[PDB]
Amino acid sequence: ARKLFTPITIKDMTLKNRIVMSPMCMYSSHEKDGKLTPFHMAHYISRAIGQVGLIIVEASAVNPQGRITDQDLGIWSDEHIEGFAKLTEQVKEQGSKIGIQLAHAGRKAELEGDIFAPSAIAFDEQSATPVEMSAEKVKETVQEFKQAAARAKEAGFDVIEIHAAHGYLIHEFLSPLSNHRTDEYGGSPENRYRFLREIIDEVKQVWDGPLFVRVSASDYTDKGLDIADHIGFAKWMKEQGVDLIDCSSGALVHADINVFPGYQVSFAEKIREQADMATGAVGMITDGSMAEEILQNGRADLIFIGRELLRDPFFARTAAKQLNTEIPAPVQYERGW
Amino acid sequence: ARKLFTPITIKDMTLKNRIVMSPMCMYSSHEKDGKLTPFHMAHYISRAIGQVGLIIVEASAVNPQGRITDQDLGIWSDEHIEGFAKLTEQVKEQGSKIGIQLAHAGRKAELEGDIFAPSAIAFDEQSATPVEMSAEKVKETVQEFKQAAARAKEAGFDVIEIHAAHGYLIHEFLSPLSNHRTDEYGGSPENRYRFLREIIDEVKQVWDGPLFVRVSASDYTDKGLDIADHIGFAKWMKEQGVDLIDCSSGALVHADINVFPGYQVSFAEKIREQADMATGAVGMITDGSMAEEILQNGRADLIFIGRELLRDPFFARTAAKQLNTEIPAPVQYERGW
Amino acid sequence: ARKLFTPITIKDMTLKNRIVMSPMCMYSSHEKDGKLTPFHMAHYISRAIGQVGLIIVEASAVNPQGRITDQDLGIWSDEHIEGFAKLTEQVKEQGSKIGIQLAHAGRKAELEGDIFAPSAIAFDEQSATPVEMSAEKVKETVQEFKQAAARAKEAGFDVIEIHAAHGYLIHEFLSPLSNHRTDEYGGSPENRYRFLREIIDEVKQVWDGPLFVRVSASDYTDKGLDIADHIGFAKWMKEQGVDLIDCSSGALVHADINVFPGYQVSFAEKIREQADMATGAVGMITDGSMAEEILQNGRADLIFIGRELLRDPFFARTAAKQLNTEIPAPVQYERGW
Amino acid sequence: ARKLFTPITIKDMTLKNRIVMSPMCMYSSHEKDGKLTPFHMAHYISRAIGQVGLIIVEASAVNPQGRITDQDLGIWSDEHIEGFAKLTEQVKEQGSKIGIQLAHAGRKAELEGDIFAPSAIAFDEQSATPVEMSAEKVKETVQEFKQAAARAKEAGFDVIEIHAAHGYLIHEFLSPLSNHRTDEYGGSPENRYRFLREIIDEVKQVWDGPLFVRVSASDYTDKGLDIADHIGFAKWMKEQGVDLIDCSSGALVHADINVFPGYQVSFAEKIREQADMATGAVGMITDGSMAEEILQNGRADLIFIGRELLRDPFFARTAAKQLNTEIPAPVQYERGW
Ligand SMILES: Cc1cc2nc3c(=O)[nH]c(=O)nc-3n(C[C@H](O)[C@H](O)[C@H](O)COP(=O)(O)O)c2cc1C
Ligand SMILES: Cc1cc2nc3c(=O)[nH]c(=O)nc-3n(C[C@H](O)[C@H](O)[C@H](O)COP(=O)(O)O)c2cc1C
Ligand SMILES: Cc1cc2nc3c(=O)[nH]c(=O)nc-3n(C[C@H](O)[C@H](O)[C@H](O)COP(=O)(O)O)c2cc1C
Ligand SMILES: Cc1cc2nc3c(=O)[nH]c(=O)nc-3n(C[C@H](O)[C@H](O)[C@H](O)COP(=O)(O)O)c2cc1C
Ligand SMILES: O=[N+]([O-])c1ccc(O)cc1
Ligand SMILES: O=[N+]([O-])c1ccc(O)cc1
Ligand SMILES: O=[N+]([O-])c1ccc(O)cc1
Ligand SMILES: O=[N+]([O-])c1ccc(O)cc1
Ligand SMILES: O=[N+]([O-])c1ccc(O)cc1
Ligand SMILES: O=[N+]([O-])c1ccc(O)cc1
Repeated sequence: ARKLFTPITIKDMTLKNRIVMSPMCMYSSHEKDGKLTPFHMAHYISRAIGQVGLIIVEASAVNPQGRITDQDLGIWSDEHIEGFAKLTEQVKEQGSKIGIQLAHAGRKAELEGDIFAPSAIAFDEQSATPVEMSAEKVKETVQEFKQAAARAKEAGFDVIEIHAAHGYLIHEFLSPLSNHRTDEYGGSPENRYRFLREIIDEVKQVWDGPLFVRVSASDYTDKGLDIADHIGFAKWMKEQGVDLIDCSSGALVHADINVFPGYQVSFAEKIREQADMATGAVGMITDGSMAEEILQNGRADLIFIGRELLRDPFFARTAAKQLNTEIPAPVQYERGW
Repeated sequence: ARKLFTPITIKDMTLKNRIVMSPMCMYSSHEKDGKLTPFHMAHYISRAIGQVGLIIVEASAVNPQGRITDQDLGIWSDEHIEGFAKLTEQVKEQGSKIGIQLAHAGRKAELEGDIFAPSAIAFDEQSATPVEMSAEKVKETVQEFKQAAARAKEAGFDVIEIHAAHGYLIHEFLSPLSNHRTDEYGGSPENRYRFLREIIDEVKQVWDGPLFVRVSASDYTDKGLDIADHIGFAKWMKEQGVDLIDCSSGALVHADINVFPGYQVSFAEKIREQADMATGAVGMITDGSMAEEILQNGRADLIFIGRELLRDPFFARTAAKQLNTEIPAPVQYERGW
Repeated sequence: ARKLFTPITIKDMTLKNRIVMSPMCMYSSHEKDGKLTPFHMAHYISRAIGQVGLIIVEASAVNPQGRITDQDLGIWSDEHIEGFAKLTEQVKEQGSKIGIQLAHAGRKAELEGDIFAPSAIAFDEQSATPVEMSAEKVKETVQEFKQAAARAKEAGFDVIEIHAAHGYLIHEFLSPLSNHRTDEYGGSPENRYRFLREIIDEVKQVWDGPLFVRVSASDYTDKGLDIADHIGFAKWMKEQGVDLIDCSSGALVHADINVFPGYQVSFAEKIREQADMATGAVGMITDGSMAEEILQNGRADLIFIGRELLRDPFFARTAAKQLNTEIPAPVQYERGW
Repeated sequence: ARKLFTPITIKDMTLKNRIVMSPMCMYSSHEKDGKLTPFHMAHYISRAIGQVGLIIVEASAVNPQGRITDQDLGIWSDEHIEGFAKLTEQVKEQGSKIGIQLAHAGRKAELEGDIFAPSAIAFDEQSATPVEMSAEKVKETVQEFKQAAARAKEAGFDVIEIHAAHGYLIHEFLSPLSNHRTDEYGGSPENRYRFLREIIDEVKQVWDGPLFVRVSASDYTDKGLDIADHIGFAKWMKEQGVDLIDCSSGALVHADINVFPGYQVSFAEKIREQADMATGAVGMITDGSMAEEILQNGRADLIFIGRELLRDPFFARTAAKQLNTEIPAPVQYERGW
C-alpha cells in the first residue's frame, strides 16, 4: 500500500496512516472557561469518522493567562478532564488516535491584565508589552505544563505535543530576538533551551507515552534563529526522549516569508537527516501526491494537514483516490465512499 | 447570484440555500432503544457546520415494531424527546434548519415477532409474511404518527417529513401491488390513499409548520403505480396542505431500474408542473452544475443530496466553487474556505 | 455502458459517441481569401485525436460578402476544395466524422462595401444598414448554398449543417423582427420560412447525406420568435428531410438572456418531443454527468460542446472518467490515457 | 508570478515558462522513411497552442539502423529537413520554443538486420544480440550525431538534446554493465564517457545554441551506475559546455524501481547542487503544485511533463488554475480559457 496509508508505531502507539490533523484553534469556548462545546465535539469527531490517523487538538492553555484569546480551550484545571475524557473516547471509538497541544501564548496572549514573556519586549507596535517572568514564575509555569500533562493522561490522550513554535512562550525563550534574560534562562543556546528542557523532563515524570514538540524552524530574520539552530535543539530533544519534531516556521515577529506548496519541507528533511529525529511536515500540502512524495523521498515521517482538512474533512478519502488506492471507510458510509 | 444559493421561504421557515441533506439511516442506535448516540450528533452537526440549508434526520420509527432494524432511531416514546432537543438546538446553532422523517417500515421491518402491512403479502422470498392490520390497528398507527409529530414539535424540529416511499408501510397502502384490502383502506385510489390522508390530517392537528411527504413516484412494475398515479396523489396532497413532495422512486418490490445522473428528476418536474406543487429532486445529483440546471429550468425547488454528502460533508463549498460563486463559511473556517 | 459513449447512426453515417465539437469561428484565414491555414489543421485534428465523435467546422461563407469577418473560412470558390479535402482526410483518419457549417452573415457581416439582408434594418446602433436583397439576389444566394454544398461533398465532408441561427442571413428571414418583406419571402410564417425551404431543397439536389440545421430557438424579445414558432419550423424541416436540429438561441438583436448550465436544453427537449425530430443540445454543458442526464432523460440525441473543448481538447476522456467508464484512446496515447 | 511561469534564458534562448513537453515517441512514421506526417504536426502544434514553454520532439534517429522501430522519426537525411522546417516554423508561430532529441537505439533497436552496441550483450532474453561496433563505426556514429545536429540547425530548432538515457546507444557505452570494450571507448569512467565526449565536441562545431543531455541517473542494479557516477559525468559535461541535464533513470536492463510522484527528483536536485548544472526534473509530475514546489525548493530548473500532457494537452492552463494564477491564452481561445 501507499506509504501515506502505511502504519507507524511510536512508543506503543500505532497510527493506521500518516495523515495528521494539524492543531487548529477554533476560538469556540464561549463560556470563557476553557471547556469543550458541542461544536468542538462535532468538529474533531467528524475527521475521525473521516479516517484521519491522528487528530491533534488545538492549542490548549496550561494557565488561563496563557490563552491566546478568552475563547481558547484550556487544560489548566481538573474540571477540564471530564470534557476531554468524553472527546478522547469518541474519537478513538471512530478509529483514530488523539493528541493534545499543550500551550502558553506568552507575549502574544490577547487578554486583559498582565501577560508574560521571558523579556519585556512587545510582539509588534499593536501589542501590549509583556511582564518579564520572575524565576519563580518560570518554574511555576514548568510545573503547569507537568500538571497539564497529568490531566491529559487521565483524560485519555494518546499523544502530547508541546507547543514551542509560532512566537508563543517557549519559542520566545528559544530565540535571541525575544529573550534578553540575564539569568539561567537566557544567553547561550543552552540557557535559552533550558525552559524547554525542564518542561520535557518534568512532563516525562508523569507521562511515558508519545511526546511531540512543534517548533518554528526559522525566524526568517537577521540575528534570529535559523535551521542550523533548530538542528542543534533537535539533537538535544532526541537525547531527552522526544519522539517527533513537528516542523513549522515563523511568527516570532513579522517577517517576509516566501510561501508556496511544501515551503517548510526542507526543515523537516534537514532535521530528520541531521538529528536522526522523526519529523512531521506541514505547510501548504493539499493533495495525496505531494504527501506521498514527501514520505517516499524520505523528507518526513508524518504529514500534517491543516487548511485542506477545513475544506475537506474527508481528505483521507480524496488522497486515496488521487493515489489510485483503497482504504477502509467508516462503516456507516460504506454505500457512499 | 446562483439559484442554488438563493434563500427560499416555506411557511414561517426560511432556508439560506436550496441544498438539502437527504434522510439516511445510520443504524447506530446500539442500545436498541431508538435513542441518539454521540456518533449521530457528530454526523449531523458536521453538515450544519458544512452549510447545508436543511438537514433531514433519518427514518425515525413511530412504533418500535415499525423500525427497519433494531438499530434505528425512534420517536415513539417521550423518552426520545430529550435527545432530539439537544440535536435540533445544535444543528440550528450552526446555521441550518432541521427536519425529521417519521416512518414505519411495515412489511420491510427486520424485527423478531409479528410485523404489519395492509395485506398479508411478503416483500420477497427472504421476508416474513406480515400480519394484515385490523382497521383498529391502522387507526392506532395513524395516532402514532400524530403522537410522533407532537414529540417532534416539542423537540424543536423545523420540518416534518412523512415517509410514504421505498416500499414501507404507507407506500404499501398506496400501491395495488401490495394493498388487496376490501375495507375503507383498500380498493379505489381514494381508499388506498386514505391512510396517508388521515396521517396528514391528524399530524396537522398538532403541527402547523412545513410538512413534506416523500414518495416513490414509480413502482417500475406492470400493474403498479406510475408517475400519472403520483401526479394524482400530489393534487390531493396539495389540497390537504402538504408543502413539498420529495420525489424518490422504487423499492416496493424488486424491479429493474435504469440509474444515471438525475434519473428521478422527471418525476419532480412533472409533479411540479401538473400538480402545482413544490418538489424536491433527488437521485445521483453530485455537483453544483446539475443542481443549478434543475432549479433554473424549473424542474424542482429543492435539491436533495444523499451519497455525495457522505463523500463530501462540505458539498456546499464544493458546489459554490464549481459555480464560480461565493458563500459564507462557518466563522471557524474562514481561513480555509 | 453510458449513453454518451454509445454509437448512433444517422443515414449512412455512424458516430462512435454522442459528443460533437460545436462550430466555432477561429478568425485565422489571414490571407483574407477564405482558405485554411496550418493553425486550422492542428486545431481541428487535435480534437479528432481527442476522440470527439463528430467535429463541425466553423461558419464557412457561401459568398465572400457573406463572411462575418475577412478572416473567416470560405467555401464560395472551387479553390477552397483542395484545402478542405486535406482536412477531412486527416480528421477521418484519426477516427472522427466531420461536418461543415454553411453560412452567410447577412446584416451582421463586418465587411467593407454593401452588405445584404431581407430588409434594410441594421443589427444595432454600431452597424451599417444592409441592402434589401432583390428577389433575384435571394435566388442567387440559394444557388450559392447549393454550390457550396456540392463543394463540401467533393471535399469529403460527412455532414452538412445549414447556419440558420445567431441573427445571420437565414435567421433574419425567419424572424418578423428583421423581415419586413412584402413579396414571396416575407409576411406569413410560411413565406418567412421560404428562403430556408429553398436552401434545403436545392442542397438536397446535390447532397443526400446527413443534413443538420442550427437554429436560434428564441429571440427572447417581444413580437419576436419563441419556442412555439420553432416547433412549427421543425415540423416543416422534418417533412423536408432534415435529420437533426442543432438548438441554440438568441443573437438576432440584443436581449437579456439568463445563462446557466443547460440553459438551452428545454428547446432541444421540446422540439424533440413535439416535432419528433432528433436534436442537438448545446449551451454551458461542461461535464459528462450533465451530458449523460440529457441523453438518458430523452432531452436530446447529440451533445454539442463548445467552450469546454477549447479548455480541454480531450473532454471525451475527462467525461469518461467522470462517468466511471472506459473508452478507446488514440493508439499513440495508450500509455497516458 | 509563480516560478513555474517565470522565464529563463539559456544561450540567447528565452523560455516563457518552465513547462517542457518531455520527448515521447509516437511510432507514427508509417512510410518507414522517418518523415513527419499530419498526425505529428497536430500532435506537437496543439501543445504549442496549449502554451507549453518548450516542446522537445521525440527520439529522432541519426542513422536508420538506430531507430527503435521502423515507424520512428529520423534526421539522418537532408530529405528530413523540409518537414522539420515546417514544424519548427508552426510551433514557434504559436508561441513556443522547440527542440529535438537526437538518438540511436543501440541494442534496443527493434529492426531487422544487424543492430549495434558497444559490446555484444543482449538487452534481455527476448532481444537479439547486437554486433560490437568497430572503432571505425563508433567514429562514424559520432559524425552522424554531428551531421544530424547540422540538419537540426538548418531546420530551425531552438534546442538540441542528446539522448544518453534509457538503455540506448550512448547509455550503453556509459555503463559497465553493458560496456566491456577493451579499446579507447571502454574501461575507466573516462573511456566509458569518451563516446559522449566526442559527440558533444563535434556537435559544438556546427551548433552553438542550447545543448541538453538526457541521462538515466541510475541503473538501480548492483555494479551498475548510480547517482554518484552521474554527478561525475555531469561535472565533465559542464566543462564541455552542456547547458542542462535532463534527469531520468533506468531502462539499461530490467530492474526493480519504486515508482511514485517525484521519484526521480532527488537525481535532479543532487546533480544541480553538486555539479552546479541546471537540471530538468521528470517522472510522475502531474500537477502545478508539485511543479512549483520542485522549482521553489531549488530541486530543478525546468519541469518536464510527459504522460500528463498526453491526458491534458493544455496542462499549462490547468496548472495555472491550480496555482491560482493567470497566464496568456492563445488568441483564438480567449473566450474559453
Ligand atoms: C484557523 C487556524 C488555526 C490554527 N491554530 C493552530 C494551533 O492551535 N496550533 C498550531 O501549532 N498551529 C495552528 N495553526 C497553524 C496550522 O496548524 C498549520 O501548521 C498551518 O496552517 C500550515 O498548514 P496548512 O497549509 O496545511 O494549513 C492554525 C491555522 C489556522 C488557519
Ligand atoms: C446508507 C443510506 C441510508 C438511507 N436511508 C434513508 C432513509 O432513512 N430515508 C429515505 O427516505 N431514504 C434513505 N436513503 C435514500 C437516500 O435518501 C437518497 O434518496 C438516495 O440515496 C438517492 O440519492 P443520492 O444519489 O443523492 O444518494 C438512504 C441511502 C443510503 C445510501
Ligand atoms: C470563439 C467562438 C466562436 C464561435 N463560432 C461559432 C460559429 O462559427 N458557428 C455557430 O453556430 N456557433 C458559434 N459559436 C457558438 C458555439 O458553437 C456554442 O453554440 C456556444 O458557445 C454555446 O456552447 P458552449 O457553452 O458549449 O460554448 C462560437 C463560440 C465561441 C466562444
Ligand atoms: C508513449 C511514450 C513515449 C516516450 N518516448 C520517449 C522518447 O522518445 N525519449 C525520451 O527520452 N523519453 C521518452 N519517454 C519517457 C518520457 O519522456 C518521460 O520521461 C517519462 O514518461 C516520465 O515522465 P511522466 O511521468 O511525466 O510521463 C516516453 C514515454 C511514453 C509513455
Ligand atoms: O489562530 N491562529 O491562527 C493560530 C493559533 C495558534 C497557532 O500556533 C498558530 C495560529
Ligand atoms: O457533535 N458531537 O459529536 C457531540 C455533541 C454533543 C455531545 O454531548 C457529544 C458529541
Ligand atoms: O438503509 N437504507 O438503505 C434505506 C433506509 C430507508 C429508506 O427510505 C431507503 C433506504
Ligand atoms: O497541424 N497540423 O495538423 C497540420 C499542419 C500542416 C499540414 O500540412 C497538415 C496538418
Ligand atoms: O465569433 N463568434 O463569436 C460567433 C460566430 C458565429 C456564430 O454563429 C456565433 C458566434
Ligand atoms: O516508446 N517508449 O516507451 C520510449 C521511447 C524512447 C525512450 O527513450 C523511452 C521510452
